[PDB]
Amino acid sequence: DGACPEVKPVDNFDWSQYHGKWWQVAAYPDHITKYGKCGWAEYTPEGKSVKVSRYSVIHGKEYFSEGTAYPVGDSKIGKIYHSYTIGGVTQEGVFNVLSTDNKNYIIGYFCSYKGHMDLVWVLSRSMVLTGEAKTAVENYLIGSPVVDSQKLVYSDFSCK
Ligand SMILES: C[C@]12CC[C@H](O)C[C@H]1CC[C@@H]1[C@@H]2CC[C@]2(C)[C@@H](C3=CC(=O)OC3)CC[C@]12O
Repeated sequence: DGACPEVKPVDNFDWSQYHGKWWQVAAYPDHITKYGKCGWAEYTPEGKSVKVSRYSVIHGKEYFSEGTAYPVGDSKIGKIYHSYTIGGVTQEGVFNVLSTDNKNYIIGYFCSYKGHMDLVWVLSRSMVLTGEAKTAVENYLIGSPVVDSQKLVYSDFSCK
């Protein structure tokens, strides 16, 4: 209930950090049921874009999807376009980067608007957030105006 909040994406975004495998270590349950559990993605830079190949388990079945990602505007601001193709259907959109250390983690956020639905997912280079990345992610959630830490579900890559 309400319109989507004034999200202020980052102003320090480094695109060169996205290559190799990133694990989805946490998200909102609406995100896990719609885009899958056990989620990981391999990014492959292709000029200005990054091509995405992602694995997840959606309604008990395994899928690969594919996508392309591009920056919108000044790449430093953390507004990201992304296409998403799975089972012969393509979707596209823009999301915003809430927080990142330009090394280990990225928190992404999307909202669609008399009500609003919000989707939050957390990617990391490691299968578990430890140490540096964890303390960063927690201090962010404490001060955050739009993310409900209580609502984040953490992945257990223990999946089939
Ligand atoms: C921006 C986006 C556009 C397509 C649909 O409108 C859903 C939104 C919110 C979710 C968002 C897609 C665009 C694709 C995504 C980044 C995709 C992911 C790739 C990844 O590494 O983590 C998630 C799953 C779904 C996704 O998280």
